[PDB]
Amino acid sequence: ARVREYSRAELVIGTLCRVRVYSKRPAAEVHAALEEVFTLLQQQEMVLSANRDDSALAALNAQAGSAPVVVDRSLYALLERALFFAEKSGGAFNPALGAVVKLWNIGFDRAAVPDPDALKEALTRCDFRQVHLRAGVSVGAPHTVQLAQAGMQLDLGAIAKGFLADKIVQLLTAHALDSALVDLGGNIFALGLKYGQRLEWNVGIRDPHGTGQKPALVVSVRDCSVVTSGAYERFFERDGVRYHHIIDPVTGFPAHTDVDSVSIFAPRSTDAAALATACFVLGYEKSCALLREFPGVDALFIFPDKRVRASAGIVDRVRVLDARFVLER
Ligand SMILES: Nc1ncnc2c1ncn2[C@@H]1O[C@H](CO)[C@@H](O)[C@H]1O
Ligand SMILES: [Mg+2]
Repeated sequence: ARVREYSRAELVIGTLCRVRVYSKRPAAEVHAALEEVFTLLQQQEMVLSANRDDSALAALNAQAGSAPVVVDRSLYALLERALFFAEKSGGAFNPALGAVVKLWNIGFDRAAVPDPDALKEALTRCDFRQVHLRAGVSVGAPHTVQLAQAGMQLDLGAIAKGFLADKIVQLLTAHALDSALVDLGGNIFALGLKYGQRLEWNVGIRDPHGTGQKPALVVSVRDCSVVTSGAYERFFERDGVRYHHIIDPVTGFPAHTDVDSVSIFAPRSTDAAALATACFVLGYEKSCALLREFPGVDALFIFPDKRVRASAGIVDRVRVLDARFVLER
């Protein structure tokens, strides 16, 4: 039986999604797995999207201020995990920020900053503590979500790709695959080892102010997600000012922070995504404080002066490719 390398890529969930596999299984088995990966990505686009009218999430948001809504266990568990990171991060990551994000999403489309009072009003409808998850304990009992605050809206944009990367890894494993690189719009999961000999996957992290083509550094990892938050992934400009996609929930404006990017290395991409978002909002010192709560996670920060700091679990695995950057040790 020979090793073969495969990849497949499609535009889906608003972005380029690519999966690379090494396997000695029959090629028909790998093809079947990849078929299911990309079918899943189409199906979940219709469950999780905050910017479509027909999604399960859109339906949930339509019942804000009303009765509990039944959801499948997958969505329920994702919402539980999101609320866990909201609480741990003091709301720096907030999955109920839709009232504010939607004002900014139209701003992006129109290259215009939302209004002062409107934004102030929207912030009154973002209390994630008013998202009530309840699930009975008896056989077959439903899972429910209630949005208690009138006009509050869930937005899982910061974590949807991480969730889908974890679902993809679980699907690959279900198909007896153990070597893959999952890349959903830049949210990475490195499953197992690649082949050259078996070697770690070398995950690239971009120059925050670069074109994105080439990585500024790489980190060698196994069985790890790598998710990076940076202003650069999505912004608009108006009258000399850049407004990026990661909102500070205290201000209702794009976060003003002391790092250019934060990359989180975690066993679960869902977790890495939530934590990367929180850490970008919190800034470096408070991020270090939060991350001490999660010993199984590593982090790499790129500062505006091109210094790079990485935690102990990964620092020896970092290789700088763009010599303008310096890895502090
Ligand atoms: N502080 C935040 N916490 C959670 N999600 C956010 C936050 N700011 C923006 N978002 C959402 O996550 C996306 C950025 O990853 C945004 O497009 C928006 O949907
Ligand atoms: Mg700040």
